[PDB]
Amino acid sequence: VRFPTMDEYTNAREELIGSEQYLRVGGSINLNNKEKKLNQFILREKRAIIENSRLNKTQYIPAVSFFLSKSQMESTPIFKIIKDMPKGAALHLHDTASARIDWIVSNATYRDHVYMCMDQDNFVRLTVSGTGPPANSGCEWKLVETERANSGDIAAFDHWLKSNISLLTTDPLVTYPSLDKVWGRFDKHFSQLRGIIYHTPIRRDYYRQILEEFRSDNVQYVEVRSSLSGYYDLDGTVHDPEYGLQLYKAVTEEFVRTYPDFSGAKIIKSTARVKPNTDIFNDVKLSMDLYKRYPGFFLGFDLVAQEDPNTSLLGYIDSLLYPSRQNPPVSLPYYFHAGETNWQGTEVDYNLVDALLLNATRIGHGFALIKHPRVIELVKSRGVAVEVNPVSNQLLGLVKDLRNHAAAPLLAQNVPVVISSDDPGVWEALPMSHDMYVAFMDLVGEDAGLDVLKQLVWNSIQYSSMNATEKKTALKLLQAKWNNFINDSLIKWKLTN
Amino acid sequence: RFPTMDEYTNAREELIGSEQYLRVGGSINLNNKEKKLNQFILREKRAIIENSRLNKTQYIPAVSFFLSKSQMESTPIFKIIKDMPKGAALHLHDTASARIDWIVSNATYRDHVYMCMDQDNFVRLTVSGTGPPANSGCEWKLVETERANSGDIAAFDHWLKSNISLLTTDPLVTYPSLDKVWGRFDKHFSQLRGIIYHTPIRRDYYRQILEEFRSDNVQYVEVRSSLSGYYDLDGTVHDPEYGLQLYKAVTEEFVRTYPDFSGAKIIKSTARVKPNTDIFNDVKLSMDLYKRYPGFFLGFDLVAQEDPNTSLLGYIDSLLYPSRQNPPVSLPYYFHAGETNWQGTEVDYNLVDALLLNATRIGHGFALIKHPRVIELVKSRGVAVEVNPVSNQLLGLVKDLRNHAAAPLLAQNVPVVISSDDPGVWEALPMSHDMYVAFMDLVGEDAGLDVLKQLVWNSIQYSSMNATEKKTALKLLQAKWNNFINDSLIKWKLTNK
Ligand SMILES: OC[C@H]1O[C@@H](n2cnc3c2N=CNC[C@H]3O)C[C@@H]1O
Ligand SMILES: OC[C@H]1O[C@@H](n2cnc3c2N=CNC[C@H]3O)C[C@@H]1O
Ligand SMILES: *[C@@H]1O[C@H](CO)[C@@H](O)[C@H](O)[C@H]1NC(C)=O
Ligand SMILES: *[C@@H]1O[C@H](CO)[C@@H](O)[C@H](O)[C@H]1NC(C)=O
Ligand SMILES: *[C@@H]1O[C@H](CO)[C@@H](O)[C@H](O)[C@H]1NC(C)=O
Ligand SMILES: *[C@@H]1O[C@H](CO)[C@@H](O)[C@H](O)[C@H]1NC(C)=O
Ligand SMILES: *[C@@H]1O[C@H](CO)[C@@H](O)[C@H](O)[C@H]1NC(C)=O
Ligand SMILES: *[C@@H]1O[C@H](CO)[C@@H](O)[C@H](O)[C@H]1NC(C)=O
Ligand SMILES: *[C@@H]1O[C@H](CO)[C@@H](O)[C@H](O)[C@H]1NC(C)=O
Ligand SMILES: *[C@@H]1O[C@H](CO)[C@@H](O)[C@H](O)[C@H]1NC(C)=O
Ligand SMILES: [Zn+2]
Ligand SMILES: [Zn+2]
Repeated sequence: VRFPTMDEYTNAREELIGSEQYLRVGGSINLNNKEKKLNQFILREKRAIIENSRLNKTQYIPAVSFFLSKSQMESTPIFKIIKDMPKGAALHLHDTASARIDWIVSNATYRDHVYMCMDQDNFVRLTVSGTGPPANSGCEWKLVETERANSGDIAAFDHWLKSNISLLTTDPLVTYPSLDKVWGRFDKHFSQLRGIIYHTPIRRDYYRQILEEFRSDNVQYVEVRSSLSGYYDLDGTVHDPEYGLQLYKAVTEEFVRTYPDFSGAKIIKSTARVKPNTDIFNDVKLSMDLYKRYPGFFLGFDLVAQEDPNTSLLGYIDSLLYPSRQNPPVSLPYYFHAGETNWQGTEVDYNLVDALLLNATRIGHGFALIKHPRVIELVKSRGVAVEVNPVSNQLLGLVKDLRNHAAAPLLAQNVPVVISSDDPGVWEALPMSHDMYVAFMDLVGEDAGLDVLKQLVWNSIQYSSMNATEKKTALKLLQAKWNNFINDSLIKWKLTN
Repeated sequence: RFPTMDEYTNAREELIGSEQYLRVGGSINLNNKEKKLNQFILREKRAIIENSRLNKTQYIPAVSFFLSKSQMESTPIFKIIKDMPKGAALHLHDTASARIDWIVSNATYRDHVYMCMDQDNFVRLTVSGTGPPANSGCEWKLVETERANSGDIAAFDHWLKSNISLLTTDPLVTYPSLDKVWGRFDKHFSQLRGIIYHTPIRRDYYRQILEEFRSDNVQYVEVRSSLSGYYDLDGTVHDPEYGLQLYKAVTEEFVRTYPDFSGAKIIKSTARVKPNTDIFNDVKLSMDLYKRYPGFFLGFDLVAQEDPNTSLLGYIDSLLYPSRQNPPVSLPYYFHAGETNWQGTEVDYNLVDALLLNATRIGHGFALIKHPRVIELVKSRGVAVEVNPVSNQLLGLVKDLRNHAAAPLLAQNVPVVISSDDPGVWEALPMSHDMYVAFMDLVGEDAGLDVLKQLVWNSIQYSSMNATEKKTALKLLQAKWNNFINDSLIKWKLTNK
């Protein structure tokens, strides 16, 4: 008889469950006594919310649309703890989508020579023109200063601007109830801001706001996708990508010199995957040059924009292989968005295969990865971190209930993962705290606590592209931040005995 | 590494080919006729996927069954799957596996059938041969009278159907949460409980299960049944052994009539809301029926909603009782387990106990992909997972069926059988709708006839037939399969490649 007694049964059961706990993300962490006190409180809070949903038969709010869950999570102890927690790094961000829309309204649209119009789809668009109103090509441009002053209600005018630009004004899952409907709205958001946010002094100040906001959410380091290209002055001068990179380099240096508690930033060049291969070839050659001449600030290349209907990595393969085929070879690093799809066995999810054959340093999203066991092997063996952006994946149509997020089985296998926010400005998320909350509450289990948070945070520095000296310094800084957070949390939540 | 495109293509195809060989059906070698049919299926599959992807419209096979049912039935892939022999349906409930239309057109035209509207405004049906039923909570009326007085009998019969089916409206819209749709699902069983437990109706309904499944080219079924409490017009209530004997006689006569049909076996089910002392008695009952009806009575299962009710651990001394006897008794178990979006809770840990208790198959296993060690045990022991895709969508585990958690199981060749669960409740066919959505949503664009053939063979090879019965059933299946291949080549004009 295998289990003659309860003790024989529970011994076997606990060993099996415990063996899976050791295998998941953070499973090898041993919390010290202070960490255990905070962990016990977190786990009591997590069990309370889950058991109420389960036994009282009501929806699990951490997993519903961010439009509904945002205000609810923010009043809770687990959220407040994650808010205070050092996040380490945000490794997957876009430079025109990572600061507050409120700043675009309150700062950028109060500058001289800013114009607005309503397009044929009934969305506001903003731009800058130093030579009077722009040509009225399908849009009647009006000076924002004049429109605001004549609105009859300035605060309502500014609120309307924000409401017309944000994807969280209504619930995207209701208003745009399909992948291509919500991607139409997402694409529209960037068209709305494209004019104003590519004006050079506004772009410079918006990037600085990214750094300020991320530091304020206790993020010490960022790596940012940027097109780098087309920043324009009041007189119409258009700058080249190298200038855009130098501009970001100077903003970053000033910021780190001001704030020694912040590790810094590095940049990935991005190009939209709607362009012809001749354009991508030029951008790959550009990236080769910037990688050689700006090492340790310029990281490499990525292809962005909607993955399902547009060009595959294989569609660009001659350009993407070109650096490795040079004599001598040049190893241009790649950070491909890849597998951001519900499709299986198609050209889209097979981008994951090409991303690994091209030696990607990290993979963006990887939502389809759990359907690809041989790709998982390569991701684990090579230490290619998957950048998991849970709010983005829900709002942009990959999943509804976040407990169905395809990264949960990756985390259970200890696939290397970093959490990031992607485009937090677009849908009014915080730099990291909202995404870290949904990952913690939806993508791991009821009995997964502070060890999971600690591992994800450390992962974001370990799988950053900092060099050895930078990374050693950043990890010492993170450890100091972590110790302060543990001590502060015990006092705040009255857990010291 | 890739000086030319040939070397790049070879590594790409090696990796992709490795995954195709690993997944369900990857080792099958199709003969030349099967290859012709496979080529047409794959051409059809790519055409629908490419249209959704490139023309940016929703992928109908993956939307609510309420929307997709009428759309899929006109397509060649569905028609091929309809003609295809399915082998076996291994996960079925005996009060939910024949048409509601038969309940209306046959059962409610029998003498002594009564109806009432309950406090939630749903029709309930029952039989009373000893006067009208007592008006406890609702006012019972003779259906014969209500129908004759309706002034539109067609509309009256259609109203009965509409008031009982869960597909009258889209359950994802009308009952938009787990516990709302489970409320509706529970209500369905209450609506029919009285009438479907009347012995002659219960006998004839079970016969209709076999007729309908045979008509959908299913040759064998294993069915969950409570067995107990069938009642006569004079009020006699029968015991579980009588119920089992009734089904056995129906099955034997059905197989006599239709030698092209392999037959049926029965699993005793009990709802997991009862006290442990009652489950103990049902285990003892099952031990006795297993001993005295070997080869017709299979074992035991716990059913009803998994999340808010009793866990397997909550019954563990009852479930361990057979193994603890002197000499031990191995009562086979078929647990519904892991039918949940929860992780790290008592609900998904039912999967651990199902393995420790030596379950022969696991029902649903939706949470299994979150449990890497349980996956390896399921694979090494050959414990088939009964995957019920329409059920899991309608009953609230997933919205887009491409996020179904069995897709990553199939990609690793976890042993899986497709079944329909409760096809009569929501107007599905015995197997063809579930096999279509499995084929279109749970495997990839490049997965063809080999996946279908493997799933069909799996349903016999992981059935509870003994080895001799399996050989006989596979001979019959092979003959059906060969006829299906030849017929399909003629029907779809494929004979000349
Ligand atoms: O100007 C920014 C560019 O980046 C795209 N972009 C911004 N966020 C994402 C993008 N692209 C792909 N996947 C979804 C998400 O991760 C939009 C635009 O082309
Ligand atoms: O009388 C039939 C019983 O079976 C349950 N039942 C029927 N179908 C299912 C059930 N239980 C659990 N999971 C969903 C699905 O697989 C309902 C009722 O208690
Ligand atoms: C269910 O809700 C009630 C209040 O409505 C509360 O008393 C009880 O604790 C809840 N149960 C759980 C397990 O949260
Ligand atoms: C906008 O930001 C700039 C740069 O930080 C600052 O100088 C300017 O005063 C701001 N505008 C307003 C209205 O605060
Ligand atoms: C944007 O503003 C216009 C004009 O007020 C309004 O009609 C439209 O609904 C708004 N769109 C969104 C998405 O808020
Ligand atoms: C990828 O990296 C491997 C290991 O360093 C190297 O040998 C190979 O040439 C690289 N391939 C490409 C295409 O860059
Ligand atoms: C998209 O639709 C058009 C007709 O509207 C059709 O001709 C075309 O082939 C479709 N594209 C695909 C890839 O199916
Ligand atoms: C109902 O089924 C029974 C048994 O199969 C049959 O005798 C009877 O004719 C049927 N009733 C109707 C109305 O078809
Ligand atoms: C059932 O019938 C009643 C009475 O006609 C009707 O009001 C109710 O909406 C129906 N319910 C469903 C779920 O169809
Ligand atoms: C499970 O099966 C194994 C192998 O047949 C057997 O040794 C063991 O006793 C069984 N365990 C239980 C709990 O029935
Ligand atoms: Zn992105
Ligand atoms: Zn079931």
